[PDB]
This record gives sequence, structure tokens and C-alpha cells, in this order.
Amino acid sequence: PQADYSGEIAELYDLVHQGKGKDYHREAADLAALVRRHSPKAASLLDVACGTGMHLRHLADSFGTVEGLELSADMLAIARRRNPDAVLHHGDMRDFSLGRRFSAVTCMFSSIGHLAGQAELDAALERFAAHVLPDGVVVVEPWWFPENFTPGYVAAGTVEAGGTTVTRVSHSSREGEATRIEVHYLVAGPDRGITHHEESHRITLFTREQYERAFTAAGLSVEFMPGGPSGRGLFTGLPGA
Amino acid sequence: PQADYSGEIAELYDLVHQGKGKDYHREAADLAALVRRHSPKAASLLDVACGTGMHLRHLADSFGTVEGLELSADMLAIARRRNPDAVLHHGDMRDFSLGRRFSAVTCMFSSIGHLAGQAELDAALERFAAHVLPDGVVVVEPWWFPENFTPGYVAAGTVEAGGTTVTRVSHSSREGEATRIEVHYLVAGPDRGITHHEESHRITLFTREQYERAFTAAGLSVEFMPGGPSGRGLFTGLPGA
Ligand SMILES: Cc1cn([C@H]2C[C@H](O)[C@@H](COP(=O)(O)OP(=O)(O)O[C@H]3O[C@H](C)[C@@H](O)[C@H](N)[C@H]3O)O2)c(=O)[nH]c1=O
Ligand SMILES: Cc1cn([C@H]2C[C@H](O)[C@@H](COP(=O)(O)OP(=O)(O)O[C@H]3O[C@H](C)[C@@H](O)[C@H](N)[C@H]3O)O2)c(=O)[nH]c1=O
Ligand SMILES: Nc1ncnc2c1ncn2[C@@H]1O[C@H](CSCC[C@H](N)C(=O)O)[C@@H](O)[C@H]1O
Ligand SMILES: Nc1ncnc2c1ncn2[C@@H]1O[C@H](CSCC[C@H](N)C(=O)O)[C@@H](O)[C@H]1O
Repeated sequence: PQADYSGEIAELYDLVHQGKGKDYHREAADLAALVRRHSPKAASLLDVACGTGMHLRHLADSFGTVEGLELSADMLAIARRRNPDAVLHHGDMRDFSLGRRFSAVTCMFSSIGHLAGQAELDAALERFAAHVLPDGVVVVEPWWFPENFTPGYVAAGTVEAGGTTVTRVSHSSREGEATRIEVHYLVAGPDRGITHHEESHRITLFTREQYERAFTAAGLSVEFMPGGPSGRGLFTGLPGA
Repeated sequence: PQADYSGEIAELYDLVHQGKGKDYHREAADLAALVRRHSPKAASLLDVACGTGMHLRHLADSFGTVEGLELSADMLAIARRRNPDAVLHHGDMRDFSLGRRFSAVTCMFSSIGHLAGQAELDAALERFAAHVLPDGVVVVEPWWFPENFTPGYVAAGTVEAGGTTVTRVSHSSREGEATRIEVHYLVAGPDRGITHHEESHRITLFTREQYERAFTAAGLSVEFMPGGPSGRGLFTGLPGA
């Protein structure tokens, strides 16, 4: 079933990622510091595929003006409630045009893997370049590479919130040039009983040199740092190559 | 869903109840001690609704001859493999006839709740009495009574065993004079990927006087003891009444 971050799946996103130990406060701090390394004076940040706008809520404490772009209306609805004073655009990272430039353009937690093929990767990175200030920095957190992805990987966790128990379990396979991650949820609580939910995605296993080539074609210089927020590293790009 | 202890549900049974902390070793030892209290020289035991035969496997070390009865073929299959040298019958606790009598007749973990109302309860207790020796004892672990059931109860647990992860979540409500328990599972492993299973059962909340009535109509004296292996207590009955 779903591949579009919507309905109950969208409502469950923050809770399950908090449950899994994702620390958006620490990630934002680190992002902020990294942005300031490359661009001492940095003042504004666009978060592209900002999802439920968690990083944006914390980055607003480091940057004077933040903005987001998100494809999923249901994710976007959450992020707007969380960030009621920022402008958050409903739109596609492949094609957007905001009429303005930012000190940082960020794209976090491997949202970039929802792109297929070099053409789409090149297009996004070109849009990212089209929205970054001449002394700013673009930051893209890749998906795993084909060489380091671990097929067969199972994640399972349970979290409780407000009397509701939520169990999420994922299985990931190598399905050609993408990971297939299939994720099932069981939600249960005394009054609502039990419901079952599912999502399934192809997340593209772009090689390191594929991302590098996307940055380059977009006029950015590209550097890679191993590790990073989720283990997959981080690319940063500076205009002027 | 399913109400019939079959297929992968039967295959997951031992694993999920082990994960919940069910200790058939201790339960069997306590049961043997209780049988010996009422029938010091008890030597044989029929476990009715023996399921996958866990109690029977431990009760073998206490009684010279153990035997089982079980309605679900798939549960029975597993119990026979576990208890290769005992006779395990395929049939129905409401209407069975094995041609012999045992020092103890047991019916454990609220399998009695799978009967629909007083007439079926009466008939099973009369079959229990027909298969007990004159100086033996019938043991029935009841379902919850209506006064001690908690509607809205949620159980949720995840266990991993041999490459596989298994999450089981249950939710219970009051439906007439029974509990509706709905149980969802997620099973995931590296090679097999992820599947969702479900069962639903209607387990009758017979009152204490209902059970007592059934023992008495079967010719058995009855005593209830609170607590028990599962918190639901334990009835024992002795022929001769
Ligand atoms: C720990 C580890 C994981 N993996 C892969 C296995 C699997 O595809 C993924 C972790 O699965 P998960 O924890 O269920 O996924 P995660 O929370 O990272 O979320 C990922 O998938 C969801 C669907 C997207 O919305 C999200 N943006 C992705 O990060 O990373 C590896 O390749 N190597 C690893 O060491
Ligand atoms: C601990 C406790 C449990 N309950 C009821 C709530 C729910 O109906 C049940 C526990 O749910 P569970 O732990 O998922 O069920 P359990 O492992 O005991 O298994 C029960 O249901 C399954 C379907 C049967 O095969 C089994 N023979 C039954 O014991 O017992 C209560 O009413 N009060 C309680 O304090
Ligand atoms: N073409 C596209 N344009 C914009 N957003 C996209 C997209 N394809 C997928 N997405 C969004 O990518 C995000 C993946 S989840 C990551 C969410 C957020 N960046 C965080 O760190 O939590 C989802 O919100 C999804 O809706
Ligand atoms: N009418 C009937 N006759 C015999 N067994 C029955 C039955 N109705 C349900 N059952 C069985 O009762 C069992 C409930 S689960 C309990 C199994 C076992 N006594 C244990 O302690 O683990 C299941 O095996 C189910 O198949």
C-alpha cells in the first residue's frame, strides 16, 4: 500500500521516530554549526522535504528566518502547526521556484532517496543551487550507498503516548537499484482498539559518485563526511564551482 | 483473521507465550503438586485442550502416563512432535470418549472459555468426570469472571528468535457475556520479509457459580482457588458427589 506519507502514517511519523531515538534538537544544532562553518554570517534556511517540520522548529532557534518545502500535504499540515510563523510550501524538490535565496538549503534524513535516476537527482540539486545565496551552503543527507546498505535489515520498536501503544516494524530488501522498505504498524489503545497500517517505499541507492555528479552539474563544490546524522554521511556543497 | 489456532498462528504460539513469560515448567510442577494433594498416588493425566503440548511435556516427568486431547489439528501436530511417546487425540472437549480414566484430568490456560454457554460448559465437565478415576481430580483453569475482567486491556510485546522478529498485540472488550480479544502479529525476518497476521476469539466470561454448577452437575465436588497460574485462579473437582 501507501508510498505517500499520508493519513495515519503521517500522524504516526513523529512519535515513531522519537521512539527510535531520533534527536532533532541535536541534529539541528549540528546542522547550524556546520552551516556557520561554511558561511559565518548565515541568516536564513530552507528545509526541503521538511516533512513534519521538526528540524525547522529547532533550526528557527539558530536562524532568523526559516522556510520549508514538502510534497505531502498531510506531512505539511503537521509542520505548519509546529511552525505556525514560518512559510512552508507545498511542492516538489524536483521543480520548485520560491523567488528567493537562503543562506542554507538543507534536505535531511534521506528524503533525497525518494528521487529516481540521475535526471531527478540532478534536477533537485539544481533547484537547491537556485535557492542558495552566493556565500551559503547546501546540505544533503543521502540514503545509503549500494556498497554499504545492509539488505535483510529488520527494525522493530514500540512506543507509548497518551495511552496508545504503537509498534513499528520494517523490513528492507535490495530491489534492484533501490532499497524496498516495507513498514507495518500496530496501533492500540483501550478505547480505539487495534488498527494495522502499512507503507512501502523504494529509496534509491544512488552511488556516492552519483550525488557528487548532481552537486557538480549544479555548480556546487561537494564534500562528503562519513557517519552524519543517520550513519549514511552528509554531503555539503558551496556555490562557485 | 481466524478463531482456530491454525497456520502460522499455531506456529507462533509457543514463541509468543514464552516471550510473555509463561513458564510451563513451573506451572506443570505446581499442577503435579496440586494433583498429588488431592490424589497422592496419581499416576496418569489427561490434558484436555492441550494445544501445543507444553504442559504435557513437563507433566511427563511427574506422571507415568500422560495423554492429550486437542481440537486444532495444527496445534495437535506441534504437540505430537513435542510428546512423541504419548497418545494425543484429535477431538472436542464437549463430546469425546477415550475409553479410559486418568488420575488427573486437566484443562489449562482458559481453554474452557472457548465453550459458548452453560450447556457446553456442563457437557465438557461431564466428559471430564467421565475420564477421571474415582480417587483422581479434575483441574480447570477458568477464563476471567465478568467481575474481574478489564475491558480495554492491551497487551503488546516483541520477541526475537532465530533471525525472526515477532510482535504480538492484543486488545480486549466486553461483547455480551464474553471477552472479544483481537490479536495482531507482525513477523519479520531477513529472508522472509514482513507479514501481518490476525486472530479474534470470543472467550466466555462464565461466572464462578456457572463453573460450580457445571462441576456439580457432573458429580464433582468443586473448590475455587484465586490467583492461579494466570491470575484467573483454578477450580478443582473430586468425583463422588
Ligand atoms: C542500522 C542500519 C540500517 N540500514 C538500513 C536498513 C533500513 O533500510 C534502514 C533502517 O530502517 P528503519 O530504521 O525502519 O528506517 P529509518 O527510520 O532510517 O527511516 C528510513 O525509511 C523511512 C521509510 C523514511 O521515511 C526515512 N526518511 C528513511 O530514513 O537503514 C543499513 O543499511 N545499515 C545499517 O547499519
Ligand atoms: C493481566 C490481565 C489480563 N486481563 C485479560 C485481558 C485480556 O483479555 C487477557 C490478556 O490478554 P493477553 O495477555 O493478550 O492474553 P493471554 O496471553 O492471556 O491469552 C488468552 O487469549 C489467547 C487468545 C488465548 O489463546 C489464551 N488461552 C488466553 O489465555 O486477560 C484482564 O482482564 N485483567 C488482567 O489483569
Ligand atoms: N519530490 C519530493 N519533494 C519534496 N518532498 C518529498 C519528495 N519526495 C518525498 N518527499 C518527502 O520526503 C520526506 C521523507 S521523510 C524525512 C522528513 C524530514 N526531512 C525529517 O528529517 O524528518 C517526506 O516528508 C516525504 O513526503
Ligand atoms: N472444543 C474444544 N475442544 C478441545 N480443544 C479446544 C476446544 N476449543 C478450543 N480448544 C483449544 O483450546 C486451546 C486454547 S489455548 C491453550 C492451550 C494449552 N492448554 C496451553 O496452556 O497452552 C487451543 O489449543 C484451542 O485449539
